[PDB]
Amino acid sequence: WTATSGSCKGRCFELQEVGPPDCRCDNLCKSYSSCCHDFDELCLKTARGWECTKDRCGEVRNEENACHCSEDCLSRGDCCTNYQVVCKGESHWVDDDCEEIKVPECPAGFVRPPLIIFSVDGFRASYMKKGSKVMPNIEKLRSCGTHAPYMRPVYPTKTFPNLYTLATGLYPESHGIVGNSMYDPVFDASFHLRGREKFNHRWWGGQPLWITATKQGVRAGTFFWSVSIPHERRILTILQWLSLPDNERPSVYAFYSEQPDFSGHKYGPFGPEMTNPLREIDKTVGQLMDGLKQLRLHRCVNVIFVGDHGMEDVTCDRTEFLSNYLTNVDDITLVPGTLGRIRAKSINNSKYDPKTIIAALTCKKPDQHFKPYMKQHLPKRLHYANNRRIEDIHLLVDRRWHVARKPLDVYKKCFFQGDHGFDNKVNSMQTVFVGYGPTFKYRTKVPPFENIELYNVMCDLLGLKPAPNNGTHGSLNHLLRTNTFRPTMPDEVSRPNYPGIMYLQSEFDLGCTCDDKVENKLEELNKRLHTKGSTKERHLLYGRPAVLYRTSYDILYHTDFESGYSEIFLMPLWTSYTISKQAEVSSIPEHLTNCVRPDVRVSPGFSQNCLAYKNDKQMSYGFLFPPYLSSSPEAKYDAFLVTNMVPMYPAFKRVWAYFQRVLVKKYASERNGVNVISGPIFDYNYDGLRDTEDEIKQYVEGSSIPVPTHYYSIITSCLDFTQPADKCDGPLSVSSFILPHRPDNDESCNSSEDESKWVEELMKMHTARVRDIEHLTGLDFYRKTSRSYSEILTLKTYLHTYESEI
Ligand SMILES: *[C@@H]1O[C@H](CO)[C@@H](O[C@@H]2O[C@H](CO)[C@@H](O[C@@H]3O[C@H](CO[C@H]4O[C@H](CO)[C@@H](O)[C@H](O[C@H]5O[C@H](CO)[C@@H](O)[C@H](O)[C@@H]5O[C@H]5O[C@H](CO)[C@@H](O)[C@H](O)[C@@H]5O)[C@@H]4O)[C@@H](O)[C@H](O[C@H]4O[C@H](CO)[C@@H](O)[C@H](O)[C@@H]4O[C@H]4O[C@H](CO)[C@@H](O)[C@H](O)[C@@H]4O)[C@@H]3O)[C@H](O)[C@H]2NC(C)=O)[C@H](O)[C@H]1NC(C)=O
Ligand SMILES: O=C(c1ccc2[nH]nnc2c1)N1C[C@@H]2[C@H](C1)[C@H]1CN(C(=O)c3ccc(C4CC4)c(OCC4CC4)n3)C[C@@H]21
Ligand SMILES: [Ca+2]
Ligand SMILES: [Cl-]
Ligand SMILES: [K+]
Ligand code: NA
Ligand SMILES: [Zn+2]
Repeated sequence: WTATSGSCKGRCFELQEVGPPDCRCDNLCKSYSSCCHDFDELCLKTARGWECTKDRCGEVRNEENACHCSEDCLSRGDCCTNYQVVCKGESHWVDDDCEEIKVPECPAGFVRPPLIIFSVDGFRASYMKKGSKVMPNIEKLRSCGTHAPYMRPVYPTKTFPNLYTLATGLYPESHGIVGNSMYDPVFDASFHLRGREKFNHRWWGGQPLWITATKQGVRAGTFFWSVSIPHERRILTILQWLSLPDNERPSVYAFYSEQPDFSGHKYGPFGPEMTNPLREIDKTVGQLMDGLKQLRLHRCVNVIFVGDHGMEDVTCDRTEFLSNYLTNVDDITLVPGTLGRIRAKSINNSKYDPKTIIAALTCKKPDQHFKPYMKQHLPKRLHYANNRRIEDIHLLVDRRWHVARKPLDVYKKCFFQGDHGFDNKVNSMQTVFVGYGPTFKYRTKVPPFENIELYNVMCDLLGLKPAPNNGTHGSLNHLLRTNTFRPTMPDEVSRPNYPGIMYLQSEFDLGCTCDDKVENKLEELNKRLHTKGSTKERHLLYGRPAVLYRTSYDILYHTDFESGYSEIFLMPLWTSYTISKQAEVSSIPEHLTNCVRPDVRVSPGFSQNCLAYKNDKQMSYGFLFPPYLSSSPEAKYDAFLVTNMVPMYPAFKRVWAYFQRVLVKKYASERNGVNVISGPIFDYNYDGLRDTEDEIKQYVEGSSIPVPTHYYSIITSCLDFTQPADKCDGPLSVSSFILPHRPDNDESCNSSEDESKWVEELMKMHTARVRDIEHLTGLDFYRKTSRSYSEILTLKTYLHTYESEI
């Protein structure tokens, strides 16, 4: 109940929220059905439209007008945005040459350049090029300010998850808005688009920019606008707030456009009907920049023009029906469309089985346009698992398709020709970023980056300390002229041991054998040099990774590779080796097929044993540094040390063997040498973070050998591929992956074929940032390079996506 009998007289678009039952006058009252009776009359004037005309100049102030062309309007803060153009001979902002903004040029009383966030729903990245003719205001911001070719959204590439990711710097799994539609089993409550539950605070985790600002004494405009408030009125309101007295004036503002998403759903991303919504957005931008110029703020305010996600061609005839796969179709609840999430219709049903649902959905039709995953098996780069609101069963839908439960859902729920929500590496889902103002750089293009990074930068723009988030603070410093945040490397927590030869062969009882008993100070001084690190500058190019947690581990040197060996997990945390373009691949000699060798530097008690592998009928083993890439027959023996071994399912060994035998050499050939860092990952609670030893759910049978959930590699070379990886003078180039360590290859529908038909496609799907691997391992890489730390942070956030040119 609201006793809506008060008045908005003098309170239009008030910044403090009045509590029930007094009536409201803020930009959200409509959406709560809580505005005072006179809100429309006083606060939503429309008379005479939004533009001054010649005849209105110098007019006598008529307070009924939507905006004003009277002489007093500049000082009252409420001229039409084109007032000075029509009545005072001025030019439109878009018509002025751009001139570098070297310092903020603000009116007296401004303590800091304000930030305006201009957010556009469904603004696909290629609109910047393809629509450039009809968007001159936006094209000016883009070419005069700082821009990226595109910005990567978060998964799912839906509206609320992405807007709230922009506001918080957090993955949806952490902020809690995990889709446009959700069920929370703990609340026993549902979040929907239409309806009131979505207004309850309990859905919204983390700490959005407006709250960060408020707690630190920086005032915020209210970010959200009722849909029926027209764009012109939104702009006029922001401009009025900017004329408030110093003590009352917010420093951060948000504008939101429902376009072009709204039309894109109806007409497809490039429908001929899309030109007009793009014109109209541009016109709104022009109105803002003209209004800023009138207020002498166009060289003071930082403006961010940012999208939430793109838009793909999607139609009713491209829908897959779960009723074509499942017999039990009425025992499930599906969240449908461009992604799928499945749960049981009823908790009172114990005949519900996720494993049989998954099997019934796996590789059932030749051209099948979705793939089922248990959420913990989704690509780690999606970070889409660690929330009770994300259903255990997930379907990744092919770009251009929908999944639905039954055909009746699609005709009794074609209309739409566009949609979004697909995998966040899909080109059609990419969106835009432009920054313009004194704090951004002048005429600068920066590489594509992820929307999770923006919250830190928005904090930097406003002098705020960001709340803990998933951005990597400093990785976007290269967007900024000043206000950079100067990050430092984290301190190493554990220092390694450097064990020498400490054990005799016969102290080991590991059940391992090797045919290695074949026998010269020329070559014997040499191998001692190798074991003390004589070739370490070749194989460890960026310094050893730092261990950022308390643990016990040993550095182990070898001719061809160096490792950080964990006495706790009984295997390396990392193995580092360099493969030059000229390197040669060899086979495992016949006599050495099953060879495993005790490491005389490492105690029996801190070693794996071969017997456990013999007895564990499911589990086999592989090696981190591959025997195939040994520099010589004698160096090959090192690759068979028990300290280079790691547990692998035979099914996974097919993937791993192909990567090590075929793909490493191919990368070295194409990139002019590569440095490789590989290792295990343990993330049994699927939280994106390194497991402690007490979290491991699986061991090699009869042993303390923990089974990794994933294996990673980080493959680095010189960005200037004319320089070899081991002699690079400048910036680096990286690609990485986090392969799920699975007992089957059900994920790959073509896995019955030769590895050359399916393995690389699997690896591509599991591409990762170095930063994702850092979180999963508690390691910190690239500690010793010639590069600046901010540049290294940018490199660590890089994702190699394998999509073609945008
Ligand atoms: C991306 O960035 C984010 C943000 O930095 C990273 O997330 C952080 O990770 C931390 C480690 O997992 C986590 O720290 C824990 O916080 C617990 C207190 O949590 C509350 O307070 C914070 C701070 O204000 C708040 O943000 C939290 O909000 C969560 O929950 C609410 C409601 O439940 C949601 O609205 C909100 O969206 C958010 O949800 C997300 O996080 C939670 C985990 O907290 C998930 O469960 C959700 O799915 C969702 O993803 C909370 O309101 C604190 O209690 C923890 O301490 C335990 O463990 C430590 C070990 O150091 C130990 O000292 C304690 O004893 C304690 O153990 C006890 O509890 C155990 C579990 O109940 C039990 O087993 C034991 O026996 C003990 O009784 C811990 O410090 C931090 O909260 C989140 N922050 C956020 C915002 O999510 C994220 O990791 C990054 N991702 C990547 C890949 O890097
Ligand atoms: O009709 C829709 C809609 C639109 C497109 C769709 N495609 N598929 N289904 C769809 C449903 N919607 C979603 C919401 C609401 C109603 C609109 C207004 N809005 C905010 O007002 C806001 C909501 C949430 C946030 C963030 C999450 C708090 C925000 O922040 C903007 C600043 C961060 C830049 N603004 C975002 C849109
Ligand atoms: Ca974990
Ligand atoms: Cl959703
Ligand atoms: K075995
Ligand atoms: Na398969
Ligand atoms: Zn949409």
